[PDB]
Amino acid sequence: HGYMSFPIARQRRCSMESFWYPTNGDGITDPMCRAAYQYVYDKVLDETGSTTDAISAAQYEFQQDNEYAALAGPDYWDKCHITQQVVPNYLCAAGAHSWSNPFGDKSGVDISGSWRPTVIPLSDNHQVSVPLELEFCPTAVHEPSYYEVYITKPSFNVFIDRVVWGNLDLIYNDTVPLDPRLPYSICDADLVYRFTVPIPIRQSQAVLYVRWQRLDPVGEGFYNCVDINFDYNNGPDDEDIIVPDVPNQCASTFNYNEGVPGFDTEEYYKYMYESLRFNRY
Ligand SMILES: *[C@@H]1O[C@H](CO)[C@@H](O[C@@H]2O[C@H](CO)[C@@H](O[C@@H]3O[C@H](CO)[C@@H](O)[C@H](O)[C@@H]3O)[C@H](O)[C@H]2NC(C)=O)[C@H](O)[C@H]1NC(C)=O
Ligand SMILES: [Zn+2]
Repeated sequence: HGYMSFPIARQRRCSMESFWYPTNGDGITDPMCRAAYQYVYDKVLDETGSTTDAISAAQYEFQQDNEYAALAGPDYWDKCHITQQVVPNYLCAAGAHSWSNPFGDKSGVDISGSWRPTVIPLSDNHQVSVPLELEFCPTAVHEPSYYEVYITKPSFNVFIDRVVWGNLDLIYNDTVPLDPRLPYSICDADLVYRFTVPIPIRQSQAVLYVRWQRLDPVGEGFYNCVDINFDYNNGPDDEDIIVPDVPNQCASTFNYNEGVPGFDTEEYYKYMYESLRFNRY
């Protein structure tokens, strides 16, 4: 059992919110965490007609942040078994989408939208990959086990696409060492699974799908979605920097040509809404 602590798992970020009270989820500040709570709450309220069940199902989704799990059985290594029978859908819920069944309903966490990412700064804009030391926060030491990390394909759109096996690429597969936590770790466990993964860079928000799979007959696996984005450096690209190899003039602090219409002036914004008139109905 456990969850991704660095970058933080989507469901772990939600479980740090005040979801216990008020019971309708209005104490949850993050709009996507609040929508995930309210999705399961409204789903269960509409099927059973019981508010107590709606509250319990929605709370369970965030209380079980360390149990986003699925049982694969002895053939946990069989890719088609995982993709078609164990976690065929609702990947960020580890396939759990039924409140009265084992693992409940965590499908609110799998909805699309403006999930808040961990923003990773780039050291250099030509970096193809960023070696990032991932931290998995185990609430129990389960060995033998291994970790797989997937990343969404380059054109994945977090606002509208579901994370599915068809839009995920495997970037890491290894046994990871159980190590001491580094300073300022948000993991509440005493030891952690820390591992250096080369994360492919993206210009838009991506999702890492981390799978912690036990190698045993029961085959319990833990699956978490991790929202990430990349902060590019501003200015000209390093390869386009021509340096000079060889009267007193100064620029002022005056707002040059203030009042003249142009880019980012109110005229430009008003013009844009007229240019987008065919986009409104
Ligand atoms: C990540 O790496 C692990 C470790 O190499 C991969 O697990 C291994 O996967 C292979 C192929 O699915 C398994 O082989 C199969 O074993 C069964 C039983 O012995 C045999 O009947 C098959 O013919 C085949 O040889 C292998 O057992 C398994 N290893 C362990 C320790 O579980 C895993 O597939 C990799 N993940 C991805 C996404 O590729
Ligand atoms: Zn466990």
